[PDB]
Amino acid sequence: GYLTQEEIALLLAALDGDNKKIAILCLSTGARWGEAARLKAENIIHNRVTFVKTTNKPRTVPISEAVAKMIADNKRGFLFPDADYPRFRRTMKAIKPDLPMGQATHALRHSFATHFMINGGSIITLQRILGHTRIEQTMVYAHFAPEYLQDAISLNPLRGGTEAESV
Amino acid sequence: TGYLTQEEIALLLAALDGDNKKIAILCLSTGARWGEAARLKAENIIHNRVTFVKTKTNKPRTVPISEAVAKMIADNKRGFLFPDADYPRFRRTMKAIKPDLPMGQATHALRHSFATHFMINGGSIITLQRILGHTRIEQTMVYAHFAPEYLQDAISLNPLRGGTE
Repeated sequence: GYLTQEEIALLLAALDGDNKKIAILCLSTGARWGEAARLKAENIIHNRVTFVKTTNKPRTVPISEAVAKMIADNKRGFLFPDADYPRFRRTMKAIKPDLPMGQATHALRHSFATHFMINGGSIITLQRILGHTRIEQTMVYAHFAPEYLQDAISLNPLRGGTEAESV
Repeated sequence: TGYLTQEEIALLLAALDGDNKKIAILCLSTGARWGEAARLKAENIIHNRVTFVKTKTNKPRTVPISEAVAKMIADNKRGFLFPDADYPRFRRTMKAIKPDLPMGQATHALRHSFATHFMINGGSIITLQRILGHTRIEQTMVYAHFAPEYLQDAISLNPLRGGTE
């Protein structure tokens, strides 16, 4: 379950305030709703978001200057004091009627991860980004990665030929 | 895991000859283990695609090869592709070239080489798993640390493409 590009457009158009800012951050980083919602300005360092320890290990995810500007400038302490999750959830559910109960906190994370793989991302990198302790956790997104078996030709150490010359 | 560098591959192919050299090229092209490459028959090579059948611990899979590789290995239109393979000589030659090769691993050194260079060259570890016939990605992850490091992929590849849309 994830939001298509069309659904993302509809969602960001129907959200407002800190809710829309949190959505943008989750779609940009794979954050769960909760860890996005409790972000503080001191957790943004040189356009890199730290999700501090909870129960999860700390991890860091880069964001663009544009996103950092939107969510953090001229703000101190908690970035999103006017977060409104039930309102977010109702809007989400209007956009995605087949969303299972309670998964509104993770849909945007699933959207991040799914599009990351569709777009050509590495499952290894996604694991680190999501904070998964095991690759098996991340493999739920693996079927979204295109498999081009002719990579065996172009990427092999002979570049698809029969010859290798020395220095 | 011990793999051959590009230089070592060049030394190896120059030192090998005949069917051994052909098998080495095929392993370097497909990730094949020595054994499954050496027992290939004409029927396993159809229109530039090599089929490696199911074994005790690896999946069946079909791996594409270039016309040039196909032309090199498809002389025999019937029976074994490489009837004059000589694993002991191949193994000796490999060990002289790569003296720190762990015992027993001459059968897999070219597979490790394929896989390692595949990842260095930007290959998807998920496609590699399929090519090698690994049942679990955990087996393929031994090559993961060779993947190129892109510290900003979360920006470039998220559905907003780094924007606020």
